[PDB]
Amino acid sequence: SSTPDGTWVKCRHDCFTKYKSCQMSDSCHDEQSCHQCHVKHTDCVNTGCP
Repeated sequence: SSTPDGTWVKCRHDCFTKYKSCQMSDSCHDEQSCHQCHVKHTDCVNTGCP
């Protein structure tokens, strides 16, 4: 029972904004296409903050 980190989460948020930005992109036309944004976030997070 402890917090994960504080800077590592900044990555989650960093890629999150990039993800939200992806959802704001017109690439979010399909659910899968928007899912890719989430998946990119997942990979972004996996790489930026595994």
